[PDB]
Amino acid sequence: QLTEDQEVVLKQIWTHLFHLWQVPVDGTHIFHLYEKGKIHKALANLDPQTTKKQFWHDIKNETPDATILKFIRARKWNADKTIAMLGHDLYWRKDTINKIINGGERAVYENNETGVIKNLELQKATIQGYDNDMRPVILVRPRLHHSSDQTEQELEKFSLLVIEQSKLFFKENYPASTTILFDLNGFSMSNMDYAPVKFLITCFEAHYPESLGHLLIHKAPWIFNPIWNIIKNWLDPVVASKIVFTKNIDELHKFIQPQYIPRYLGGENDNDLDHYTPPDGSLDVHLKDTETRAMIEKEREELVEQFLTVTAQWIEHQPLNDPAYIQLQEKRVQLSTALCENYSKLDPYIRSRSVYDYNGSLKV
Repeated sequence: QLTEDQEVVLKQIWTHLFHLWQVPVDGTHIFHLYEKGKIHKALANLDPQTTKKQFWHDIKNETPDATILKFIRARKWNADKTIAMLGHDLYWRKDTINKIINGGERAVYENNETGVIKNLELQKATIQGYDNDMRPVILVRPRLHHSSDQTEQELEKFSLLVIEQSKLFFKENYPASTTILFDLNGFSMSNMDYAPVKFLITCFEAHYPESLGHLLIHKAPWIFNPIWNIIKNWLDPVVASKIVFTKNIDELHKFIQPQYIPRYLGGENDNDLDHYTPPDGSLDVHLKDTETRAMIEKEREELVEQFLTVTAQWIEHQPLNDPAYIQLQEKRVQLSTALCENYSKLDPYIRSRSVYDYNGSLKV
């Protein structure tokens, strides 16, 4: 639950986005020297109409407020630094990421993206279940990593597909973050590629704020000690404080239940980590249903329109805590619930099914 002071910051961020998008709003009462209608320097070179549409297509299974609050909390409730971070994210993201997740593995395979395919087939990073708090778990096995198997751009695209798949596993009323299990058993100098580590730190700290729950480094060999003594100094202190070194199955149980821990680590998850089954396309039957997709997209446009105008009313309303303000706050919750429900309706019509849709682990 947001305090009064925190709700002011939330309203300020929406106001900046609204001025960029040319959504009518007056933020005078809740303010950077605020000048009504002027676009924040962090946003001054984004296209109003393009970014307005792109933002709402990236919105899938998380509420609009929750999406923004991850940037706000990352920047410690500083509105000017939050809006800078959001602006850089919108410039970087555009429609690239939405295309990756909607295209899924099938698009990668159809386009002969050899390096991305190799990483999928190696199961170098896979979603293996849920942690004790219902966060998705990504199992990463660096012993499978060789610089020669992919370009850096291909490794980047692969990593982004994986994190976007993990977001689809987020459970309502549970932490919207991911637990990472880096299994270091078998790590060798053959695997010592610092380029991807610098990219993951740099790019994921900037573009997936407040997305990390626990980062487990499991059975690190002695040869990893001098490598960790380099890498650790590159980390944001908050990210560093989420890292735990585990040595055995009992230590993993503090974070993940046995049904989800792979059998080879001492768990009961018998997923085949040695042979990959790419999506065969049999669940993509609805992608061709233009008529139904168009209906759901029009319902979405109407919900977004109402969310925008109600949020603008809520930004301006004075005083707080009267019956009309309560009703506005509740209407924003109801519209957010409806947008989430609408995304669940839309998903089969726009996103090609991942391996996790076929194996029963993912239900959106």
